[PDB]
Amino acid sequence: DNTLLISGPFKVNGVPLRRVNARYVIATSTKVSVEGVNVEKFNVEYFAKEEIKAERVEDQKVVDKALIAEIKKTPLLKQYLSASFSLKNGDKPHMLKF
Amino acid sequence: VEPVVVIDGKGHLVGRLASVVAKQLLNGQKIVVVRAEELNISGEFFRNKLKYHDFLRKATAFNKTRGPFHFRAPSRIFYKALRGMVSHKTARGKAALERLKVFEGIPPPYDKKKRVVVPQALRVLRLKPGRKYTTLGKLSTSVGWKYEDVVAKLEAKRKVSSAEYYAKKRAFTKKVASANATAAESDVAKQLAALGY
Amino acid sequence: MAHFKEYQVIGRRLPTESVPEPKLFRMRIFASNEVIAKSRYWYFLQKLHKVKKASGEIVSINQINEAHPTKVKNFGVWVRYDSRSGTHNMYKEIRDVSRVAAVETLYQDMAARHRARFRSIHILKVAEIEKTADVKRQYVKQFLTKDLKFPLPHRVQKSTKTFSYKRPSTFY
Amino acid sequence: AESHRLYVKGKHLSYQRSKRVNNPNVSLIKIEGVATPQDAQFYLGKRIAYVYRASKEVRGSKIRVMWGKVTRTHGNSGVVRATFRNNLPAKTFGASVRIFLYPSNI
Amino acid sequence: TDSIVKASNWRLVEVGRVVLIKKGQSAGKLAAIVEIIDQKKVLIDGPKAGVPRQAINLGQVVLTPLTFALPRGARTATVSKKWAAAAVCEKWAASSWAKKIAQRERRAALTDFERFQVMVLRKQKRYTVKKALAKA
Amino acid sequence: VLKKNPLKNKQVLLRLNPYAKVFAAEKLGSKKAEKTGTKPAAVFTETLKHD
RNA sequence: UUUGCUCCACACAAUAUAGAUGGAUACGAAUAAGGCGUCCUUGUGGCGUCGCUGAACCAUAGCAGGCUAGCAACGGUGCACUUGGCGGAAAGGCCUUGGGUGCUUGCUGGCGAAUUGCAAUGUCAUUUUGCGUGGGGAUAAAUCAUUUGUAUACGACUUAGA
RNA sequence: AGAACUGGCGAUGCGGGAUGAACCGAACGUAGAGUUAAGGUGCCGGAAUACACGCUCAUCAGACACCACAAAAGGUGUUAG
RNA sequence: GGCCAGCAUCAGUUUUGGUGGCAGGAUAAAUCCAUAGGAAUGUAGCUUGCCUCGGUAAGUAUUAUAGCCUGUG
Repeated sequence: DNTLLISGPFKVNGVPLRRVNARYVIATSTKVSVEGVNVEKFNVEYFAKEEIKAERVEDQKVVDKALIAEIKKTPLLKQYLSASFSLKNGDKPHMLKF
Repeated sequence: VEPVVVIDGKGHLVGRLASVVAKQLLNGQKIVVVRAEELNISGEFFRNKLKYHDFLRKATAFNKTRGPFHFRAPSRIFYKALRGMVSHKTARGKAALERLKVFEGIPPPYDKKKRVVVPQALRVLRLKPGRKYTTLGKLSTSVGWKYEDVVAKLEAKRKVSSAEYYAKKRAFTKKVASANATAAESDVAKQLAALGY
Repeated sequence: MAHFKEYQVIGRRLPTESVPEPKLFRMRIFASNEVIAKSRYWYFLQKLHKVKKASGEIVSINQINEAHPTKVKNFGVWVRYDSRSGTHNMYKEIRDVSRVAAVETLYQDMAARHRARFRSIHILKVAEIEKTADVKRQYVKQFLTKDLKFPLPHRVQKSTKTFSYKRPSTFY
Repeated sequence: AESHRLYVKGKHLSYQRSKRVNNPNVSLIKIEGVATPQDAQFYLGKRIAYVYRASKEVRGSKIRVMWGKVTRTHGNSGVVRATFRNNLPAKTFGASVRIFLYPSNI
Repeated sequence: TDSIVKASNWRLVEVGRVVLIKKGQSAGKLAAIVEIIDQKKVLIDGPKAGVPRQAINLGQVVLTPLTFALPRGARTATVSKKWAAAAVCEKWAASSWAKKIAQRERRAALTDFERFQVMVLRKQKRYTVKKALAKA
Repeated sequence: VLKKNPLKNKQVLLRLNPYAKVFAAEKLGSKKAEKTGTKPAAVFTETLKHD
C-alpha cells in the first residue's frame, strides 16, 4: 500500500511493529543488516482494525530479538535508537547530513 | 534569532544603520540601540551643522507649535532618520516603532547584556580612509543638546565597573582553559578530535 | 558593449563583369559576437572605400585568440574619439594579459575619464611594447620596477550577517 | 529533551505585491538560516503552519492552525513564496510561522 | 636609549606569495602569485591544487602568511617545482588557519549518528573538567 | 480534446514520425565523424595572425 | 452607601495579545592596527600565539522524558531557605556564604511504552478583571453648597468655616 | 497664433514616469498558473547594501528621457590627453 | 456515500538541479614536451670598491648553483 513497515525496536524506544508513510520519514545513513528477519509474514491485511490484541505481542518479541543481536555489535547504537531527534538553535536542515 | 538584539551605536552610520534596523523592525524583531551619541555621519562637521540648520528653519508659519519638531538629542536624531524609513502613518508601521528603543550611552539592564554591531554599517568598513566624518554627540551639542557631559560622566563610571567584571571573567576563562588543556591527552579528547570537536 | 572577442573580417566588393577578383580587404574587429563584428567591419569600409553592405559580401569571419593568453604584457593603444566639442587622438598604455582584455578595460576607462560611449571610440591600433623603458606613461612604469612588493593597508572583507558579535578588524 | 522542535522558524514578511498593488493569495516567507535561492530549493513543498491563539473554545483548545505550503523561491536572498489554504490575515506581517520537514525528500 | 617603532607586519602582494581562493570555481584551493598585473589584478598559478593559470582579481583571494622564492613570470612547470621544493602544502596544513578550516567541513560531514556520539563524548569530558576545576 | 506535446510524450512522439524509434536505435545524434585532420595552408595562418 | 479596602500564598472563571517553543552568551579602544598568554628593568617593553566571522560557545540522550538496582565520584544542577556584599541613568538586578532536599546520561543494568491503528499546532504562554475559601495589614478624602477677592465673562483660581 | 505627414488624447482603463487627458510599455469578457514589457532591486517598496573598471568632496555636491530651466567667461581643485 | 485532506501512479502547463554522449574553431588557442635563437626589471660565477670575518654597491658574463622571451615541430 506504498507504506513502510518499521520497528523501534519496541524494547529499545517503545515503537512496535508499525506502518508509516515514506513522505513523513527522513532516511539516515546508519545501516543495520536486516537479512535475518521474517518480515515476509507481515502484509497490508495484517494491520486490520476489525485493547491491544494478544497475538501481535509475541510477533513483536520474535522480530526484535533478530535486531538487538546486531544492535549490540556497533557501539552506542542502542542508546542512539532510544534518543529522540530534535532540531537545536542554529541547526540548518538544508545542510545537515542525515 | 534572539528575543532582543542590542546594537552598539558607536562607529556606525546613522543612515545605513537605520535602514538595517527599519527592515528588522518590520520583520518583527525587537531592536535596542545604545550609545547613540557615538554615531558617525559622513561629511565634515560644518556640512552636517549646515544641514541641521536648514532643517531647523523649517516650521509652520502661523503656529510654530504644530510644525516639524526639531529634536536635539542624539537618540531622537537617529530616530528621525529611522522614522522616515518606515511607513509610520499606518497601524503596521506604528507597531514596528514600539519594537525599537534608542538611548544615549548604555542604560541599565542593557548594560549587563551582550551588544552587537552591524557589519554593513560600521564607519571603518564603509568610508574611504581620509574621508571626514562627524560625531553625533558633538553635532547634537552644537544644535542645543545639553546632556553631553552628563552622559560622558555616566559612561566613564560604567566603563570602570565593566573593566572590573572583565578582569574576573578573563581570570576565570584562563582557569577554564587550563582545565581544558589538562582534559587533552585522554581517550575522550582524542575521540572528539576525530569527529571535528 | 560586452565581454569582447577579437575577429578578422574580409570583405570582397562583389564582382562586376569588368572587374573580377577584387582586392579582398581585411580588418581586425573587437566585438562581442559575429553580428556586431560584421556590422563594425562595414562601418569602417564605408569610411575608407566606395563600398557598402549592398555592394559587397563577407568572405570569411574568424575569431582570433591570444597566442599567449596567460602572459602579462604592455599594450600601447592609439584611439580616436568624438567629444562634445570635437575629435581628438589619444595614446594610452594598458598593462593586461591579452589584447581582448586590454581593449575591454580601455572602453571602461574612456567612458569613466572622458564620458565617451562605445559609439564614439575608434580603435586605431593595439600594439605590443617589446622593450622596457619604451613605456611612456607613469602609471604603467610603477609595476615594472625590480622586486615590486606592495601591501593593502586596509581590509574591508564582506560579511553575510546583519549582526556580528565582535568588532571587525582590518589587519592585513 | 530540552527542545522538541522538528520544524524551522519563519517570518511572514508581506504578500506578493507590486509597488502599489498587492496579491493576498501569495505570501512571502523568510526562513531563518536561508540566504540563497539554492538553499531555498530544499524547502520547496514543505508544509507551513501558522499557530495563533483564539478566544472561543472550539474543540477543547484555544489554538487554531492555518496550513500552507512552499511553492517557489522569491529573490536572491532565500525568501520563498507561499500559498495557504486560506490567505493570512495580513496582520501577521512579522509574526513567527512554522515550516516542517515533511513531505521529506531526504 | 631605545628608538622603538612598532613594525606592524603585513602580507605583501609579491611574487611567490601564496593565495587562498575564496570566491570562484576553486573556492578553497592554494595558488601562488606569478606576476603582478596592476594594483587590483594578479597572475596566479595553482598547479598542485589544480587551479589553472589565470588572471584573477585581488578581491577574490586572501593572502596567506606563507612565502617561497619564485622567479618573476615563472611558467607552470617552474612554479610546480618550487612549490614542492619549499613544501608549501606541508607548511599550510600545520597552520592553525587550515586546521580551523579542515575542522569545519568535518563538522559539516557529521552524520546524525556521529552527532549523537559527539554529544555523549562531550558529556564524559565535561565531567573531568568540572572535577578538576572545582578542586583548584 | 487535449493537445499532447511531443518531445515529452513518447507515445505521441511514436504516433507521428515512425522513424523516431529507428532514430533511437543507432542514437542518430551522437554519431562519431570520420577523423579528418588535413591542415590549412600557410597563407591562411599568416593572414589570421597578421598585425 | 448593608462586611467593605489592600497585600501574599490557590482555586475556579472569563477577558486580552504586532506573535515565548534550548540559552539577548556584558571590557574598553584602535583599524596605515589589536586580542590573548607569558617574561621583565612595569614600558608607547621583550617573546610566543591567534584572527581570515557566531560555521562559535555553553546547553542538549530517559512516557514533553516512567518505575527501580548498583558502580565510580564528593563533582554537576534545579528548588525552597539562609549569610554577606555591590548596583540610582530607567537602581528592581548582580555576585556570594551556609546547610536542607530533588535529579544526574560519568559508568553498568532490570522492567514499562503498542490500539492516539499512515500526517491533522495536538493544547504545555502571561494579561487584566471577576469570584469564592483564609494568612497579614490599614481605619480617608474630594466635590457641590456657604464664604473670601491677591482671582474672575461663565468654568477656573485664591481663601475661610465642626 | 497658423499649416504639412503620422501617431495619440478626446471616446481609455491597466503597468511605469512620486504626482498629470496626450509620454514609455501595453490596450480591457470572468478566473488560475507560468513568463516578460516599460521601469526598477539601501529603507519606505516587491526585487543583489550584486559583481567589475574608473571619475567626483562641493562653508547652497549629485542623482535619469518628455520634465518642470541655466549661459558667456574663469579655477597652480583633480583626472586624462 | 457527501464534505475536507494525505499518499501513490498519470495527463496537461511550467519551474529548478544533477549527469551522459557527440559535433564545430588555428580539427580551440594555451599549459606541456622537443629544438633553435635571443634579451634584462642580468641567475650563478668572475672582477672592483666599502666594510662589526660577511652583507651590500657597479662592471663583466646569455643558463651556469635562478629563470624568462621568441620562432619551429
